[PDB]
Amino acid sequence: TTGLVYDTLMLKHQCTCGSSSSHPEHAGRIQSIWSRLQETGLRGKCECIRGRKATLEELQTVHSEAHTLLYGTNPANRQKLDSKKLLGSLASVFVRLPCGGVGVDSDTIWNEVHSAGAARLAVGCVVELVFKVATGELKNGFAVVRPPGHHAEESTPMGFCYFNSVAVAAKLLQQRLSVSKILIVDWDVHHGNGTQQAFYSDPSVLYMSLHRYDDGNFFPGSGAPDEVGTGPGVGFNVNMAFTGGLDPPMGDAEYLAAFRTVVMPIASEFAPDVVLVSSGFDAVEGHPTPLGGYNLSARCFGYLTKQLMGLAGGRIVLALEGGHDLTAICDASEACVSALLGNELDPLPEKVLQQRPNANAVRSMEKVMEIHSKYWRCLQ
Ligand SMILES: O=C(NO)[C@]1(F)[C@H](c2ccccc2)[C@H]1c1ccc(-c2ncc(F)cn2)cc1
Ligand code: NA
Ligand SMILES: [Zn+2]
Ligand SMILES: [Zn+2]
Repeated sequence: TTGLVYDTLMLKHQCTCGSSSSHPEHAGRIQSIWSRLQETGLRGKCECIRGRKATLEELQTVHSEAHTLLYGTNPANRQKLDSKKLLGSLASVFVRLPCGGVGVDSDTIWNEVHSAGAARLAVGCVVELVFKVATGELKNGFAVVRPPGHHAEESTPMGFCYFNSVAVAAKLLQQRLSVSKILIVDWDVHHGNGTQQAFYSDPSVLYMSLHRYDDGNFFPGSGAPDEVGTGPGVGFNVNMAFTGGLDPPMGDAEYLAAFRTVVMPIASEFAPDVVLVSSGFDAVEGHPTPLGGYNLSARCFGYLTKQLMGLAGGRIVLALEGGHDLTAICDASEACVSALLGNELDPLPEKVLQQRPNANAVRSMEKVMEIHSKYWRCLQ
């Protein structure tokens, strides 16, 4: 049976200015996905679990103690709990934003009453779901959560992220069940800079990212194809970095190709016990630059899910990251759950199945395959 998780206290992460219309990562996002799964009957066919807030201890598997105190507590307990006096002056952190609200940098918001609780709830939800899949309690699942995580570095918050939920889920799986091999696939359009960092030296976790890279001119700017890992982790960080811009913009045929020639042969060789997916939906059409630029169809994500379900005995869990256009994220989310339930998938266009991938995608896929041919039997 297939699990879902969702909680309305994540709807309170909102800017103090009062109008969410100044901010792309908005409460409406998870809210609309949720009703789409309800009215299409997909939700009623899933186990809906009670999520919780993550502990500071759990958060500290990935993030510094300082960072966890800062972004994980309300003002009163922040001071009470910081007995080590790790934090400096809050005046050094908070900025005012153009919209009139309080920020942490030039565009990441902070609600001193609600953001800490919502962020820990995002991590806690994903953890619970993941642990249910790893222990045989469920087959698979989808985490409908916010704020997002994959940009959240050890002690630095960016791109509307504060705590890398997926990275935390992974560490706990290692620490508390000793899961020997985990795959993290990240298909959000942006590189998952945080996740890469959290496992760069760790060969028990394979991080595979499909993103728009463009000579590092696209947010966050990280994730180049030769960033292959360090130490024992060499080979176990794979950046399927697309380049050459929108000439043309990348689509279903380019991604399906990437999956066939790059992602799945490495995934299969690696042979993991649990697949985790940073499931962002900004690669779907309707996401103008810098938000996206690509022209994938929400349907395609159903098919990508189904390829990954073939790995790890079916032990797969997906967790929301980016995605903005409501129709786009709602269509894509429906596709993913639908695949996860074992349903027959809404078909792809005949033109798309027959299309050869554009030149820039082939140039991009070649670079990767030459770089990683050193580390994997399947590409040599
Ligand atoms: O998709 C994302 N991450 O995977 C984002 F970071 C954030 C987003 C998340 C969810 C909904 C809507 C948006 C979008 C994003 C993309 C680019 C920037 C950015 N920031 C600074 C800059 F100079 C250029 N681009 C910021 C946020
Ligand atoms: Na990515
Ligand atoms: Zn604001
Ligand atoms: Zn994104």
